[PDB]
Amino acid sequence: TITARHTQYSHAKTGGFSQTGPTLHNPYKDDPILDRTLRRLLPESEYMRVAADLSKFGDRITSEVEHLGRQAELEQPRLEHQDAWGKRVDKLIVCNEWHKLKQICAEEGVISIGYEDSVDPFVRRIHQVAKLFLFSPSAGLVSCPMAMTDGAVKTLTSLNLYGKHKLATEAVDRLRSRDPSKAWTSGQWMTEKKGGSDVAGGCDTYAVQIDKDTYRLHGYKWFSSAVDADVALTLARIVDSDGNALEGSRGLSLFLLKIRDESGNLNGIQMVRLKNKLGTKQLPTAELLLDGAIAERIGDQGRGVAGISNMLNITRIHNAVASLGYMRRIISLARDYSTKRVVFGQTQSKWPLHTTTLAKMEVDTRGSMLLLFEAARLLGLSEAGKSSDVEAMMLRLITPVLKLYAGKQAVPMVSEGIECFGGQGYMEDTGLPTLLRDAQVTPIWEGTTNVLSLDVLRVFSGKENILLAFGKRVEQLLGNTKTEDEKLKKSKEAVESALKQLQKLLVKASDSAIQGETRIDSVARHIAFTIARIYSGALLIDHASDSSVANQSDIEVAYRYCCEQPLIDLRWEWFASERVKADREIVFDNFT
Amino acid sequence: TITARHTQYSHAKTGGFSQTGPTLHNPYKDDPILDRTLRRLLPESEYMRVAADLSKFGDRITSEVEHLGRQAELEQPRLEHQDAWGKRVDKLIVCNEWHKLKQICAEEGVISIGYEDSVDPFVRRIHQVAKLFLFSPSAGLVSCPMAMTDGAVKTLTSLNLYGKHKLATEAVDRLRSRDPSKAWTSGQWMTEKKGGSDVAGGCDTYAVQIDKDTYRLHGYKWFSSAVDADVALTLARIVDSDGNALEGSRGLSLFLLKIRDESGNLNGIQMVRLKNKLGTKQLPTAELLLDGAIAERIGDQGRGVAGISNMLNITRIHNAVASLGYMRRIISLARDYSTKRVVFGQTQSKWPLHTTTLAKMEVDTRGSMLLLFEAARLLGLSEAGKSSDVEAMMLRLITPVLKLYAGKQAVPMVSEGIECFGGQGYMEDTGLPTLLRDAQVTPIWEGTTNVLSLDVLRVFSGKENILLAFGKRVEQLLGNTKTEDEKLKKSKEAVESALKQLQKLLVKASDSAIQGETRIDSVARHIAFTIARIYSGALLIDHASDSSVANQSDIEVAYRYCCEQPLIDLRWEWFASERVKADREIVFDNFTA
Amino acid sequence: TITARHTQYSHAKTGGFSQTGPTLHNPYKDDPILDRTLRRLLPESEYMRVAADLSKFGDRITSEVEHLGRQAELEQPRLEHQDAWGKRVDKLIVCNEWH
Ligand SMILES: CCCCCCCCCCC(=O)SCCNC(=O)CCNC(=O)[C@H](O)C(C)(C)COP(=O)(O)OP(=O)(O)OC[C@H]1O[C@@H](n2cnc3c(N)ncnc32)[C@H](O)[C@@H]1OP(=O)(O)O
Ligand SMILES: CCCCCCCCCCC(=O)SCCNC(=O)CCNC(=O)[C@H](O)C(C)(C)COP(=O)(O)OP(=O)(O)OC[C@H]1O[C@@H](n2cnc3c(N)ncnc32)[C@H](O)[C@@H]1OP(=O)(O)O
Ligand SMILES: Cc1cc2nc3c(=O)[nH]c(=O)nc-3n(C[C@H](O)[C@H](O)[C@H](O)COP(=O)(O)OP(=O)(O)OC[C@H]3O[C@@H](n4cnc5c(N)ncnc54)[C@H](O)[C@@H]3O)c2cc1C
Ligand SMILES: Cc1cc2nc3c(=O)[nH]c(=O)nc-3n(C[C@H](O)[C@H](O)[C@H](O)COP(=O)(O)OP(=O)(O)OC[C@H]3O[C@@H](n4cnc5c(N)ncnc54)[C@H](O)[C@@H]3O)c2cc1C
Repeated sequence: TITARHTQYSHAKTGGFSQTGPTLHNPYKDDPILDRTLRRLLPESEYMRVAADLSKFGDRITSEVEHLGRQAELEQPRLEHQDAWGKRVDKLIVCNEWHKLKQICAEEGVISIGYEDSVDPFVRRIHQVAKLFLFSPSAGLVSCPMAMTDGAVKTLTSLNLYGKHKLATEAVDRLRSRDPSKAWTSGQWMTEKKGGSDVAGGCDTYAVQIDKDTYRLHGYKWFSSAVDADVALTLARIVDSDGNALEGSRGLSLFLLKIRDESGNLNGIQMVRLKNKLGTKQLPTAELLLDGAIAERIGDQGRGVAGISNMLNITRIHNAVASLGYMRRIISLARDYSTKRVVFGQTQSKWPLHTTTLAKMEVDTRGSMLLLFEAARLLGLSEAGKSSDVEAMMLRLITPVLKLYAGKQAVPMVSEGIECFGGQGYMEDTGLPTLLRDAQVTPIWEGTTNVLSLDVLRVFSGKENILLAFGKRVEQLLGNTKTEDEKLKKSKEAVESALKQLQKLLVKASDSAIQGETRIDSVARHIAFTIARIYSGALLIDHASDSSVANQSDIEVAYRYCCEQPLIDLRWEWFASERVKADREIVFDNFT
Repeated sequence: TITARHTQYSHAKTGGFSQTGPTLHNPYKDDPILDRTLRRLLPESEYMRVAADLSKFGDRITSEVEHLGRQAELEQPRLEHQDAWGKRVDKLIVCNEWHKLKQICAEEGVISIGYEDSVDPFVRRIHQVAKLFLFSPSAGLVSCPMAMTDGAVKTLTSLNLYGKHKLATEAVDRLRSRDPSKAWTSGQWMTEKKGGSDVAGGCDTYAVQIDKDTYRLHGYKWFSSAVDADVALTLARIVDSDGNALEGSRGLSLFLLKIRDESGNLNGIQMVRLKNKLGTKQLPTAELLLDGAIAERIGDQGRGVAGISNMLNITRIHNAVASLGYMRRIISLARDYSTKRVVFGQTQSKWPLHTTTLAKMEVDTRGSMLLLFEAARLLGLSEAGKSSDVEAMMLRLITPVLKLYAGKQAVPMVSEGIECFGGQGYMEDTGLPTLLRDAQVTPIWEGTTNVLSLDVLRVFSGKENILLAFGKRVEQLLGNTKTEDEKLKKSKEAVESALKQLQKLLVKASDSAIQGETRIDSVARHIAFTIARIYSGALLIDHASDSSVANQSDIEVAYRYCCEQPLIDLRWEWFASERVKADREIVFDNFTA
Repeated sequence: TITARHTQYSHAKTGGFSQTGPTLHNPYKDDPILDRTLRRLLPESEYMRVAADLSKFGDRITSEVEHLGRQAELEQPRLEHQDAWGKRVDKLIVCNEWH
């Protein structure tokens, strides 16, 4: 008999402390302003229906969707070119959770709700955009195929193809389907190696006619996301009976195709590789080599850029939803964590420096959230056939302004947000860095900040009616100000003074006399930013001025937004042609 | 015989175009302001020696170091707890290129230059800081152990241990060695699960006396970077003969230890795991369980935090170097790409909106760069015993202001830079996203933005009149303004105005304290940023005013920095305690409690 | 207008041959001696019940189980000692197909 050795088997001791991490609360109920915004925008009976759907979905997010989106990051997509026996197969391997998320989008009507024929288009885009906002930061980038799917439905519908074109009619029905066994998603293959931003210049895919409006496509698609989708829209140059094609925009035609044939093989397509991306790693983005891909021409020949133009309001809107969802999500988690993390003897929530940093993030977020809902409201009105001329013009203006502004807010805000967790915010296993890496896609794809800033200029150039309409919309918003509150009065005076200074600069910039020494393109971003802030400020004031829903937070936020940061940051001397040569000397000093 | 089948074997055709990526040029030669700045700060003689070293190193960066740093990201460190036969070994597997980078740091005197006895201290810190600035964005995060190594040397020499204390003396000699076969690196183990910002409340490591000043450590280190290092400094609570210890800052003492013993075995340490990090993936960062780690107490008992202060400050300057390194790198790469990428029929570089966006990044980067070199200057003067009272105060003030400000500039600026490449900027296999992921460490470690803003306030709280001193420094810089250039006159009046307004605000805040309705802590970041911008502007003006080296871009940059952004953004009402209540109501609206 | 470039986009040609791999047949039906052996060992009555079960299972093997077993090799188990917040959890991660 021996001494027993049970004392020689002992788990490590590590002090017994471990920090509780942030909790994700139902994102409908927890959101500072979503429910109040919906209450103002929708009729009470619709509001009750919408809020009940959204609240229930918010519990699905916490109980199910968040975990699924996390798995889709943990088990990233792979591609196998060949099987084991020497046959080219292009096998895409995607986790089960990616598929489950797609199914959930169908069941929840993330597309459907936007087009439901029995609901007022006004109401349905507001409901839809709200639902998309709850989904996005938990979606594992299923948000991307939802965006392109909504885009596709919009494009095919606007081209008057429904009940006229067989493939387009099946696509619309299936893209809109709530049955997860039948529903489809769409991709959008526009970006090529020579350009993305510039498709008229960069697109080098050719379409050879097979029969009537059926063509075979030959080209190289440089970024093609959601290659597990069912159909795609793309652009190509039709080749004439002489073997020739046209350069530029008027050479481009729009096509619809199925990605895989009846037996699940790729339709004239090879996946050259999957991209290795900073973020959106959940999402399969491939390079595609098209060699004989069978596709149907849709819309008029030479008018493919106009054809895809139908989609820009709604794609721009989904991308802003995503920027805002990451901004809201980091704030939501950071404020929760602030109540559980003790530093210097009390929780972070109690240190005024901490709440000062978060309060400013909340102010800026709220602004752009209202801008988002203004865009949703305008889109719905346009789809109901109920827009005033001012509302139709604000739909064209707001979509690029919203996208670029929220896109440019997103990374610095998320970056600030992760720092609220200290070193933990930098740890991938927390899930927090995903928010930053994924938010960084938002100012880049579907147009960069600067490309969209130029689009804004184009919306209005030179024709002063867009700016006069913007002026009328702001005036409508400020007309409801509760000027008996000194903060809201000051806020309104600040918005008016910014809009007047904007209008004076743009009139002065358009003076025929000074075309030679003026470069409005140079200050495009400044111009777009100033629109965004004036518009968002006027919306915050209106919101705060509605006694039936506003609280004291709403007034203070309107005040801070309007009065504690510049609404306009734009000086006449920045328009000068000479300023450019000085910018170039700054940038290229000692360049080799 | 058959028809031959050569036509049936054929590579894919893919259109024939592909885009040329950006080129990294010699970063000393290609830098907009580094060489001009060294010409001004250094004596003419030292200038030549220093610039030849840096220029040569720049070719080493492009020819060798960059590729090495890239490799260290592609083959990240791994940890194996056990061998195959049931023995716990804690084997850290790091790529050959990580090791090669450390060797190059020794050979190149990235540490040594800062301490070389034959060279004037003011010169050598300028030289050292410039060299670190060239190294940092290609370093594969070898910059991190270089920071900690420099901080360790400073700490150990400041405590007057060199020539007295056995381990500290060996450590100093090895940490400074240019011999890659002998050189050492250090770590710094402060952060624990309960707190990193707050080590007084967070630290739960205990030190049990073995003999005289040698102790056994027992604790859990929650973040320990560069666990391939040879030594580390750490804090622990000394246990008295009754088995008790003191809570709070006053219970902490400083310790120096060897990470591995003479057999290469861990010294009472187990590596629990490696962190899985957003960036700095090149760097091995572990959690450490200390159970009987042998360590030597240094400095006075109870004054560990004060003892470790030189490490915090040196590492905070290195961290600013890294922030600025990422900012300059992205701008260098983006500007080169602009000459090669055609969009809408011409190169990005020809489009005014593209140059407006980059020009602003350049203006902001130059200001922080001059602040960095003013910190290097002030550090050198302090180490030479040549600091005026004002220069000593400005060293203590500038260190956290610089770190936190460049820190907070870095992610938005590198984000803007990656967008210049469009979708390609988001592709990991370009190397560009690394710059963003890595730059994101810089506002977090060695003190968050806010925590350092609070250190700025600790600076004002001792003390002597830090604000007066700051006003004196700014006026030195502004005297010799070339008021004869209209843009520089305007720039000067902008800085004076911002300084006068800050002084005024801070005077009101001291006056109102005892009422109990003022919370200067609430606005600590706004105060810190105003200091950064005032100081940076005045430096830019002084730089542009020097007609011996300044070019036209230097004047235009000073003007834009000073007159086209607010230098001060701070209002009296932000100090009020009633505003905190409003902040909470904004932040916690609908919070699920 | 330009010469079209469709001929410049073209999949690789690799000769046109590839070898067919082996086929897994119903392992009850395809086995050389299993069914003959069960016929001898089991009473005639039990034989029928047992062979129908096994034969049906054999089609389940070829249609379902084989692929599942293959997947369990392609996605091998993993162990995570700690969660992201310093708690020891010993989380075993096994593929859905194992379950
Ligand atoms: C975060 C997760 C979920 C949220 C989002 C998920 C998104 C998935 C990401 C997939 C992609 O990145 S797909 C690749 C997208 N590619 C782009 O976005 C390219 C960006 N470039 C531009 O926007 C350019 O400015 C172009 C393409 C519009 C320039 O084209 P053109 O060179 O043909 O320029 P034009 O000005 O000639 O435009 C041609 C026509 O198109 C019209 N058009 C152009 N833009 C618009 C618009 N926004 N609205 C209405 N119409 C528009 C324009 O009015 C004009 O019509 P007409 O004047 O002939 O009637
Ligand atoms: C990118 C490549 C570039 C390379 C950079 C690589 C970095 C490697 C990463 C490693 C880390 O993150 S290591 C852990 C970093 N941890 C921190 O930075 C700590 C953050 N927290 C603080 O700074 C806090 O303010 C405290 C820890 C220093 C709080 O300490 P206490 O609670 O003891 O606060 P006290 O104010 O009582 O400080 C105690 C004494 O220490 C003094 N002290 C505190 N801070 C300083 C300082 N910065 N300089 C001089 N003295 C200082 C203070 O004046 C005082 O002196 P006396 O009045 O007693 O004489
Ligand atoms: C993760 C990911 C997935 C994607 N998936 C898809 C997809 O499924 N389908 C698809 O079609 N595309 C996709 N894209 C591509 C995306 O739409 C392009 O990256 C984007 O349109 C930018 O184009 P580019 O990459 O060609 O950038 P470029 O145009 O080469 O470079 C952009 C830079 O050039 C500047 N620039 C461009 N034009 C001008 C101008 N006129 N004036 C001043 N500056 C200008 C921009 O401002 C920016 O600084 C994806 C991209 C990413 C990152
Ligand atoms: C890659 C990486 C490597 C690291 N390597 C090392 C290493 O080798 N050695 C080491 O010692 N440390 C290391 N760290 C840790 C680092 O120093 C800490 O993460 C950092 O100091 C923040 O402390 P924390 O993580 O405890 O965050 P916390 O202090 O828990 O939280 C930070 C947040 O709390 C706020 N906060 C804290 N105090 C206050 C206050 N008084 N008032 C208002 N707000 C406050 C901050 O502003 C920020 O918003 C590393 C970190 C990382 C990310």
